[PDB]
Amino acid sequence: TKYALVGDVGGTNARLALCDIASGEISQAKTYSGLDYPSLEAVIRVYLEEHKVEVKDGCIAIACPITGDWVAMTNHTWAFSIAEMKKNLGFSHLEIINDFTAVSMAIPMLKKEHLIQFGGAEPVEGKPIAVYGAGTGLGVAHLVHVDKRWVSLPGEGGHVDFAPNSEEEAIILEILRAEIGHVSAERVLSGPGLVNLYRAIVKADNRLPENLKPKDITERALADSCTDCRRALSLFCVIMGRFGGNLALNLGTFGGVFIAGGIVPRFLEFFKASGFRAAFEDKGRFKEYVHDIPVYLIVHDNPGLLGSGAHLRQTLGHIL
Amino acid sequence: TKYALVGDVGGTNARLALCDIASGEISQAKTYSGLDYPSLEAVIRVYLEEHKVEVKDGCIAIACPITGDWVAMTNHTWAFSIAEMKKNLGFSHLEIINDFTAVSMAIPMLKKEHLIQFGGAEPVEGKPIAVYGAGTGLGVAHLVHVDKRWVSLPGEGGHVDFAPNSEEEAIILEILRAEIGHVSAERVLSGPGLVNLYRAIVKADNRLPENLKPKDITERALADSCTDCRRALSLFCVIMGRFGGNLALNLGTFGGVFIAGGIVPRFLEFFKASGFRAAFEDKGRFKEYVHDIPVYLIVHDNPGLLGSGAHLRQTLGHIL
Repeated sequence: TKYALVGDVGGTNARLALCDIASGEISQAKTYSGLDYPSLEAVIRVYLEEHKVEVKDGCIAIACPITGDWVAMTNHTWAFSIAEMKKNLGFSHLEIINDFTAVSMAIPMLKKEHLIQFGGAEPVEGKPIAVYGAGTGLGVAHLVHVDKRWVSLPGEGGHVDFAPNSEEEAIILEILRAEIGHVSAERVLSGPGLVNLYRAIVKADNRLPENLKPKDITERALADSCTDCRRALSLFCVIMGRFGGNLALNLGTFGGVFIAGGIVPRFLEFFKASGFRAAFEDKGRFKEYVHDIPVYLIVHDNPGLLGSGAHLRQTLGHIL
Repeated sequence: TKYALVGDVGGTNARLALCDIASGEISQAKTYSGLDYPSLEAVIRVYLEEHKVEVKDGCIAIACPITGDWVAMTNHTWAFSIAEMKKNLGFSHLEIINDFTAVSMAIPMLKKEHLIQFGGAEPVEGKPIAVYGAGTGLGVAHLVHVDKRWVSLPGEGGHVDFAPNSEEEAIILEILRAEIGHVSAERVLSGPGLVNLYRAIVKADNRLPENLKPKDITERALADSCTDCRRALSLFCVIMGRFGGNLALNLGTFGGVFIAGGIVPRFLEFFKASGFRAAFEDKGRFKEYVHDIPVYLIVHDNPGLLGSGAHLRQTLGHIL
């Protein structure tokens, strides 16, 4: 006894692993470069050649929208049919889920070492949660507990309208509106978003922005070498907090609000010093509704693999 | 036991009725004036004697947060203990729920004649639902279908940041921010929200407002007798559309987006003629995500009583 395949595929890397069906324990994690292989199926075939456990069931998390049978990646060239791959492999069950789904399903098996708290009291148990993360884009998922079942609630919530909170942010909205049409939260809360803030900040003060990259905004802000970059990073943290407070109000998320890494781990200290938590509770007479809600950065390394395990196991009739 | 008792209690009136347990049909509705009675219990006994009926179960919708055994009614001499009342009546089940929650629970009982559609295709059955409603305040709730049960997910999503999408709207944002601090969606989408919009529009045009009431705003927008009021109402309709579309993205709400009637039915023709649906779909590349998602205005006469019935019938083990 007795293993299923799990997988966390994102950008150009494909990390695969084994999930113990009885326990949900993940082992034998291996990461392949998606640039070396023509498909996900041809990484799984290598992975499964080199472990010699009979696997029948698999759940792979992939950082792209999962709708029908056809899966097309966002930042890599892979695209495949779920049913074909399932048939081509030995497989009885083949679940393909979005990465934020896998992450939200990891959450109830995370322990306190897997979490860094930012304000709030303790979670109320069995109560709804929100996960978001600013990375390549802005992902959001929710999780609710209904009669022993953990039910994930996927969505495209990083694409809701950007909600400015001052004259400055408002000038940034309109600057972005004039280039790009509708301005979503993701336009400002992601890697490419941190660059949008930078450019908009410089354009509002009537200078010309350099062609900077997200790493350069971070690094020049963490250095204090550029006051445009420190303001970009600084507003990002505020915007991020406000947005997380809206998730919390919206779904009554007293189980807690979680941040999946993305770009934040790379500026933890600045993030901890930032106005994030004040922004989270900056809700007028509803400051009290969210005042005690915990926010956690998740710092577990493979919540994706964990979550796929949980999802699969729950699919196969297990109780998590 | 053929009937259960349902109710819908606000600040001045208590409405009571019988819910047929086999079918969920509501009947023999009657409204009582709160000033005429010392307690909800006393209004209940009256109703049951006048109708010469016996029940062992009840569900009452109340216009307050339900967070404990104690129901902190305004009509403060009416505040009561749920356990106390259940025991005083001889009930086997007494459910007490928030009124806006009850409206959300009506939705699976609603017939096409109770609904006015505003764009989109047919609902995907069993997929999530968002509901929101601009009355005295802005209510928001969601529903998810799990294990043949509709589960309601309450929150305070009316109190999230107002998301302006133009310079005119950002100006209204800042005018409001200068008067109170945090400007929520409710501050703009509700009856008082209309007065706020009108005041801010007048100020933005360097003029002085009158002390107008919510009903003056709608009245004069309808009659085309005030450009400020007309503009106030036009912006409400678009902002209402943008807001629903954000709910739809955020929880993947392919079951439908529903608007509870508070103020809208009073300007139904104005609303139909407005930019509502275009603003719901105005989400840049995620237009195609929400294009097929139907919006409906609920026009049932007593969706609180119907939703109270539905909640109770699921609590008793029925599938709606």
